[PDB]
Amino acid sequence: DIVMTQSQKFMSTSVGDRVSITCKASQNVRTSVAWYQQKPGQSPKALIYLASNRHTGVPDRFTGSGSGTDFTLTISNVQSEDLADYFCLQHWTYPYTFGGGTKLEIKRADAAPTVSIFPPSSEQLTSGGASVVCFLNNFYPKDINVKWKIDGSERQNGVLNSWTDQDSKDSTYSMSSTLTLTKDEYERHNSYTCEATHKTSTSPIVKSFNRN
Amino acid sequence: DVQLVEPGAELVQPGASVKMSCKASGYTFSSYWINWEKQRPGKGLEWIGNIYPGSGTVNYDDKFKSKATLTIDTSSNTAYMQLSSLTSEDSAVYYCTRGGSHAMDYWGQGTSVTVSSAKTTPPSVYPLAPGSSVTLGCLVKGYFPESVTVTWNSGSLVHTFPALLQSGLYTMSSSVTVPSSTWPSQTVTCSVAHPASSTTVDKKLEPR
Amino acid sequence: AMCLNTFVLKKEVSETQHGTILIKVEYKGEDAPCKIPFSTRLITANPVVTKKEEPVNIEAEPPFGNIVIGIKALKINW
Repeated sequence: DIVMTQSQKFMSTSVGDRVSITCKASQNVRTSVAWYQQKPGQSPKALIYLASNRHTGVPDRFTGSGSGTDFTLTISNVQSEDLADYFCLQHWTYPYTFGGGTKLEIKRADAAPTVSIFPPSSEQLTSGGASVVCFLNNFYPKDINVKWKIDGSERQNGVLNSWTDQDSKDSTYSMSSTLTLTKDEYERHNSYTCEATHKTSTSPIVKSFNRN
Repeated sequence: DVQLVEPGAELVQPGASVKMSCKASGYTFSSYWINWEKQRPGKGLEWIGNIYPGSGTVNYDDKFKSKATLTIDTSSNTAYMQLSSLTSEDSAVYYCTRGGSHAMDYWGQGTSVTVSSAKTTPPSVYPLAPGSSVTLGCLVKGYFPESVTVTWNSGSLVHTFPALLQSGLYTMSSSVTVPSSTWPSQTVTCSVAHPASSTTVDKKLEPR
Repeated sequence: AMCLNTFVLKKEVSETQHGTILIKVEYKGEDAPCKIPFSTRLITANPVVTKKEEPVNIEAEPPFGNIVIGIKALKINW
């Protein structure tokens, strides 16, 4: 089978800049290469057909180039709406094969996270469970570290982290961290702390509550 | 307008089989090819095969010959894909698309197939209230299958956190940020709907 | 070296989505791995028989308005 290689899993671009996404075929596919755009929760949208032809309705900011084995999708004047996964597809011979895709990240000014901690609710505690929730909202760049502490001692057991996709509206990232314990273990401790380490601050951003 | 209509979701048990439809409208069904694709989260798209309704031609990617069965019904302008001997590896979004010399042009919305022995379960909804803007939330825990919607103040008022498995059941959260002048002075409620379990739960956020 | 034995059509030749013709053959010889003899344009880069049991797909671009596979050699009209 033909292997379509998209070496860049992620590409970061400032608003207004040009970005070139590469697609390398393992053998000569002539011009039988299509490019698709896929935003989260959406089906792929056809951008380019036969390596260089723009589909009707596709903005002129999107350009396809190449033949043989080296293909490129170029996006000029990158906008917040271009935040998506871009992938190539060879249709020279069966089986048709897709590149692994390239996620386009929009670059912007730094944004410090808004950190919020929440104790378990009375309703959850009535069922013998206890989840402590920490939101780290609207930050940029994407790299962040979350650390939990119980009565000053670091806790790693029972922490589950969920990351959102980059926000098309403001180009930021958000994350939720949940520390799940039994009602029993939760009630044997007093202070619960969520700490965020991000580019924006030397010292971690600390949010805590005391059961008492 | 070219349209390929696919059902939104299918929940099936391991070892079972699933059959999904791809209903074509806005063009002559017998004049174009239909392609079938598999997409697993954070994974490379795969081409399962194609079908030509005008001739009955079927081509399979050899990797899916032991998994997929492609059929057609020209009378109803519908293409079908059956996946059999289902395992968790078959949990994915399956797309149909119209094809031809320019490859995939129009794609269907995709059918999200979940392969699991987990039981349909309604979520437990927990308020997240602090112990100038104020951030509030709701924790939506222990439901199955995906998905849920969390609506703040009948949609007047947000971050939706992607669900995680904990364990054979999903857990998600939603946050909302409001000016400290609107809450607690005015009511802030999260409305959580889980269509699969026929449930709708409202939780009013209370201070303390 | 080139395949020296017989090829059989495993499926009737059909037109593909990308306008080529798809030819599925099964090899009967002892000399596999071997290179498939092909004469009429060949689209498949290196048409080769890997195993006797395994059928192989060959793609070709037919000219407007006869195909020979092997050397009792398999004959195909389009």
